[PDB]
Amino acid sequence: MEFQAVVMAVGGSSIPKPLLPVGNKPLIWYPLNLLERVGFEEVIVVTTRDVQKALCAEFKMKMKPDIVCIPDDADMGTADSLRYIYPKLKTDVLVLSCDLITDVALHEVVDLFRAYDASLAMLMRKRDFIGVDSTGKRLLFMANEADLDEELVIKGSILQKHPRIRFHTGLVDAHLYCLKKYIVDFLMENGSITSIRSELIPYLVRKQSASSQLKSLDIYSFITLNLAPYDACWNACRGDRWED
Amino acid sequence: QVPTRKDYGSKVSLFSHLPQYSRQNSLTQFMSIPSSVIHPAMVRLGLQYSQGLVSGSNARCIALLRALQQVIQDYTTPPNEELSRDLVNKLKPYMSFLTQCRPLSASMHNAIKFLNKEITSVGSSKREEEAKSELRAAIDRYVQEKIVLAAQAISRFAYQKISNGDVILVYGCSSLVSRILQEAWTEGRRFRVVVVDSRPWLEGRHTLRSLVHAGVPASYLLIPAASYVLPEVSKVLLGAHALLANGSVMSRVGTAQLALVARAHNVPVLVCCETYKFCERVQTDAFVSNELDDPDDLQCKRGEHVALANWQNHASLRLLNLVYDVTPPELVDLVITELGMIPCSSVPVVLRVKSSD
Amino acid sequence: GSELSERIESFVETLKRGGGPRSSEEMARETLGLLRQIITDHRWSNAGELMELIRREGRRMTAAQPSETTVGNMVRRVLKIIREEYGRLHGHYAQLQSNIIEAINELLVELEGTMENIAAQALEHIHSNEVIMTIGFSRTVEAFLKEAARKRKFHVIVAECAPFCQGHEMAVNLSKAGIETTVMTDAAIFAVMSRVNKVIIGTKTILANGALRAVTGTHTLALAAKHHSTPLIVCAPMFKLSPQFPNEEDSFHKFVAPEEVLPFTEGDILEKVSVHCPVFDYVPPELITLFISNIGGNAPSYIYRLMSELYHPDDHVL
Amino acid sequence: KELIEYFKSQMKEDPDMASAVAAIRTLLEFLKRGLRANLTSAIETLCGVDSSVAVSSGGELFLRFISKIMIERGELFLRRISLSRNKIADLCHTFIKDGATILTHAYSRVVLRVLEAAVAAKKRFSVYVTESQPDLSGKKMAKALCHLNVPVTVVLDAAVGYIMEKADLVIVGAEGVVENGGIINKIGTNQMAVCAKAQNKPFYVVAESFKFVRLFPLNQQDVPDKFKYHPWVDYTAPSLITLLFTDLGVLTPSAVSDELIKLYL
Amino acid sequence: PPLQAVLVADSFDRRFFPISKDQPRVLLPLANVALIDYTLEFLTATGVQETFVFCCWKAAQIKEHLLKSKWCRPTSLNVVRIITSELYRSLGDVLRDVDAKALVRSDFLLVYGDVISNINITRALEEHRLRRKLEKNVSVMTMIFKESSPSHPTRCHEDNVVVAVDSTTNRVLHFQKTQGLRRFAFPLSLFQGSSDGVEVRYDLLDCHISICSPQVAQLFTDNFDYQTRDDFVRGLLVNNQIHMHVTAKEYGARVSNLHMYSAVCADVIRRWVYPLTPEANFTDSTTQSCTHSRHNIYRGPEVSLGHGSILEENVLLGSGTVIGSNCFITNSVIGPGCHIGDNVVLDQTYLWQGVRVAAGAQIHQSLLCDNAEVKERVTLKPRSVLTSQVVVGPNITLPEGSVISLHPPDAEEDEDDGEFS
Repeated sequence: MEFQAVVMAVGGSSIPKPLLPVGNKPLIWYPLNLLERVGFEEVIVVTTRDVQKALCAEFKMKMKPDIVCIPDDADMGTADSLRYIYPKLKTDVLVLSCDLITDVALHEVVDLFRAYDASLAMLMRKRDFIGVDSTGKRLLFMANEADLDEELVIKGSILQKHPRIRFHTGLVDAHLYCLKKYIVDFLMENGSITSIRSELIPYLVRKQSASSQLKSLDIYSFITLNLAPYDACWNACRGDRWED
Repeated sequence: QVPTRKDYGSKVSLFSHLPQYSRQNSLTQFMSIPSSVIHPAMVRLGLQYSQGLVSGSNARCIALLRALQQVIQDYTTPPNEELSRDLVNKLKPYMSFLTQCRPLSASMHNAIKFLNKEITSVGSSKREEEAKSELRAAIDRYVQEKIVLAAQAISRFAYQKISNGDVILVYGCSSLVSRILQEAWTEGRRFRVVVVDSRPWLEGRHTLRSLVHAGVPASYLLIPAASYVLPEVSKVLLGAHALLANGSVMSRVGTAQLALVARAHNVPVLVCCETYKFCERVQTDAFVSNELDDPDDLQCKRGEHVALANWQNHASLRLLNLVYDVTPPELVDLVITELGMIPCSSVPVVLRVKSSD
Repeated sequence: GSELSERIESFVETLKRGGGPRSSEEMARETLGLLRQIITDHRWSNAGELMELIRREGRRMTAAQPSETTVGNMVRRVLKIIREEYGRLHGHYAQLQSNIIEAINELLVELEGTMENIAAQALEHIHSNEVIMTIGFSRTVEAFLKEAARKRKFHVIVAECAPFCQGHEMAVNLSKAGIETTVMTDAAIFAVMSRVNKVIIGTKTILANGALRAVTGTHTLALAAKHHSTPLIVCAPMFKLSPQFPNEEDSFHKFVAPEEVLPFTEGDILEKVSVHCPVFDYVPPELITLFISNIGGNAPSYIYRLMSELYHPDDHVL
Repeated sequence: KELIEYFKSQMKEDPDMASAVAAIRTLLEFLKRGLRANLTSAIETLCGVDSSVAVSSGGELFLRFISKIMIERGELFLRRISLSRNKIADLCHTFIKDGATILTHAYSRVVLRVLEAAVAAKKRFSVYVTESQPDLSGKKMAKALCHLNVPVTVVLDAAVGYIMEKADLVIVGAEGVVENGGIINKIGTNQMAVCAKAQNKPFYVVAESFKFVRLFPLNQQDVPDKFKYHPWVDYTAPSLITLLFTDLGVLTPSAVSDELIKLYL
Repeated sequence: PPLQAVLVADSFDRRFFPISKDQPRVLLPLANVALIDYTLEFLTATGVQETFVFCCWKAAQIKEHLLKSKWCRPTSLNVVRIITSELYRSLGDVLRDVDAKALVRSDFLLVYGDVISNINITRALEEHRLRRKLEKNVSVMTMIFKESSPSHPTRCHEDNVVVAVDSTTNRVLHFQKTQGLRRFAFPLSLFQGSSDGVEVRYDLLDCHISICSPQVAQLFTDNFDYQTRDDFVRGLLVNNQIHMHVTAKEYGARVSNLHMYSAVCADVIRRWVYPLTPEANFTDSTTQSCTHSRHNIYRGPEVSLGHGSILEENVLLGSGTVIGSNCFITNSVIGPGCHIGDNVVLDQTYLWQGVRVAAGAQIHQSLLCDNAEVKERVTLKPRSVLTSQVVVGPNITLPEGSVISLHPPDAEEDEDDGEFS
């Protein structure tokens, strides 16, 4: 068992994500298809309760051969869902969500996780400014414009160890993650962090006790420009698209 | 199941029997994300072999033995079956997958041979976890002594040869020769090193950084400047990847060439190789068994006029970058092992006295 | 006067800065043009005054680029031509000048058909299904190969000269003609030398011993070819033949910037390293089997006779 | 110093006796008097007189072979060293053809033993002896071979390239053999081996088993300075050497390294 | 059109004290060649037909130096124009004196008088002309840089600069110096101004060969407070756009302090600024020809190396240099006409013309100026400076930071002797 994939059921004002978002077919069947094509004989599914505990009837219609469904609370996040199923996971966690229309062959982000011995591997596709290396595999800086009083600040040591950093603007997170065991161990030891999208910024590779294994941990990201993922920001190419 | 990777490009007519792949595509495009047929540590090892992240001859063996420890730790015993047969039958597709990723070095071949000999000699009365602990302790003792004690012995045996005031020439990237140079500089020898590098790997920059960080005065140049500087060079250190039955030196492709030019300038060459990297296999040329690198690696950017960009459209154009060659045994003087200073003709002697005979 | 000194200064700074022009035959044609332009627009009473003038104008071109011996030994050939004209008229103002004009015109007629004669006699050295190995980039050797492949089917190993990969252009220009070429590096020379049947290389300057300088790494190819006993074919014209002895004068090799070997973005280790990039090398005459010029094939034990027939011993200092 | 006195008494009483044999006999005589091993260690730390390679080589091999059976161990070791030379002659003298032209370096009892074993087997041959003059010892070799009733010619030192084309084989006794198959000998061995290799003549080395030293010189300077002293000592490459003639058999130069790996210094 | 250039022969930053108060900074020799000759050689190797030399402070010495050079000959392709005025005291004052006199026509080269480079500007020139023909004269400046390293010994912290650029149309968005700043704040309007793919660049060595237009001179005329170039580029990027060219195989840098001086002279001796090598004799003088040996050993005419002298790495010896016996010189530059004693060492030092070194001296990483003299048993520590014939007394060990001159207030001593003050 190399991975144990977890499907999240939260959001994050256009349309409701778990049940109502049916573009051409049911939305929840596609991440279970992503799992059940390339292996994943063991599936655990988190159910939504922000729709007043009604998404379990929509999640029990995919008819996968092996599923683990859990009840959850209404006000809850991704990191609290990771802390809920912590004593029943024993290996790497590969996080998905319900509203996921992914045409990307997901073996390449797993290759980025495996080949460099990464602690985290995520998938994005062209608000959030992602500073990536000149190779295009290792992201170095990420922040939003809401929590930054000054516009954006960059340490000098990451300019010394990486002289050029490629920044992107129009990227969106596809929420296809690959977590190592000590990442969720640090999530258990620090229970103040919720909404794992907001956990990607305090990753602590740079100069600072929050690491378990210069000598540091590696985090990668793959930017796609061919296989169309789900997007609802501009919605110009999302409405005039085809679903195969 | 594990398929075969497609051969990339137009092969050399002399190298049609040897496979030539590309680092752009991977074999794990049609494999499961929870690795079931191949062990996950083994597919991690194949990914860090195929992408070129582990290039040293000792680093491949160390990462191989660590992945084998991860496989034996994640091993279970089926009913009415022996470990000493089932582990043999299961480790063979793992090494086949690793071979299809990248061709194996002879150090890794002897590691596979030693591990197969050890797991063959496991008694039937031993338990599951007890035999797992025996195999992990045997792998730990093996990598411990036959990396670091042999490295310290070869470092002392080369420290007692290098004098004061001489100049030393090196080629390629090898941790053993670099450790010899570092432990010779720290213990009191005052020398400078001429580093010879070659295209397209350019792995001389690694030992160049390792010699500048150690405080050694360094000189950096390539294959054509070696003919210019060998009248000033008095000593050549080399890093061997395999030693054969006739005394040949399998190393990087610029080794026998450099040894011939050094003998033409009367400069004695010195290879540094540990005894597990030997071979009962023998070859006399670089044509019957060799590794084929990327044909898209020979191209470079000299201005804005890259000529080998669209090399596949030319039907009469061939691209070749050899990895290994052999030396004739009359060109290489030293063979520095942990047993002492031996010539090239003593390699099957050391094979005999270390093969329980 | 003004245009004369202007074009002389332009040619001197062109040889000081870089390689201008790119072809050595084009530079030889510009050398003969410079010499006929400097003799047609000047005044002299004795021929020795013109000899001293050509010596004084050639010292500056020699000190401009000492690795470019083509302008120097072409000036020396023109000096011997004017000396032979003064000798045949000694045993004189306009007749000697017209003799110099027709002799330098005949020298251009002989120089335009050098590679043509090399390609004409190219057929008597290449057989079918043959493995050829070359180094660097030269128009003479690729013209040799593309004429020899008009009736014969064979193979060429285009080994790159790699301070800067110029042999890729030779490999592409041959593969456009269909010579069934193969591209490798400098580190696979002795590794492939056990399958190489002949070595066909060019050169930059033929020395007085029969020695030659060429694109760098070819001394290694000559040593590997002497080890594997293959004959070396040097397709070289008769204006790269110079009386400069190897150990007589300094500045043999031409050194360039170390950027092409080790780049500027390497880091802090560039302070404590010494990176030298010789783009040429020395090849002794005993490592050479045959020279191919436009008048016929000659031995390395025969370069001194061409030295006596083309050069005068009182001009070797220049 | 009684050890040097016993060494001089054992070496000067017989001028046809080697030095390393007398050194190992001095070590055994100290082992006759634990305290015997301490006295042997004291005299082998005190025997720094002879600058020959064979003396220190036999001392090191006896120091390994010693490590109440030490006296009998040295006894049969000296028995093997004393009976070595007859096996040397009997294994080496079978290669000399009739009417051959012998080339010989300076005086040593080993080449004299193999030439008297060769004339003992009814063979006729002429011997060219290089004079080898930092001191006139090749003249002493020619005098000791003229008493043997064999045709000998005193050859000038700078004529080994002159007479190489007529001497069909080159048999030279060495005084020290390094591990790869090369030899340490008197200074005129290197030029003779190079002229024999350029003239394709077989260069034979006739030395015993106690001269197996664990050294590896690459150049003419890499031999130790305590054995050099106008040098007295050169080095011959093992590629310049055809065969060796030890008491373990007629050996290729790659067999000395096998014996020293099996012996472990 | 003919290619012009504005040559600022006076850097108004006060850095070479008390070095510059005896001879100006464009006349300081790296290896027997003043910096003005390197700058004129780079400008005539670019293709510039006419330059404008602006000498203000010690302008008579600069004029007397460069009139006898090659670039004032009638056979020279690059004719120079000497313009001297004691009124201007700033870079923007130089460029508005260019705009007032109507000197340049179109697409001139803004360059300082101490720039060491071999970059072909003609690719940047044709890219700049193509952008001006496409965007119709809104391409204002093209800042040329070089690919470099963050830990490279040439670029210093007073010259390390970080910029954020548009990675598609190679134009500069942000400009700030890294002096004294461990963190760097980048504004948000940078990403909204250019959205074609943005990327920060820290590996750029500022060669200060930013080619520009006469509209730059118009903008310097319109704003009086634009003193120099960094104020101009920050005032234009805070408000007409400035582009960028990147050089990957050709060197370019100018001197700012003694660290920059030592680094760029070590780059000259190690042949990083080829074709401008000291043996090619680019400035036609009879007393600057050198012979290139192995390991970058340069030897001039009539040096006569003594017995036991060791020259191992990166040495240059001027014409008339007298070296004694048993010396050990490496990574050093020796001027013409020097007197070197016995049993001395020179490690990464720079000794100019006319010096005299006695026996037993220990000089390391120092700068000995013209007509200097050092006595016996004197041990110089690294970064020690002595200018214009300072005599340092015997048996005196100078400290690490010790700048000594005949001028009292700028140095640690005065016109008295070095033995007793």
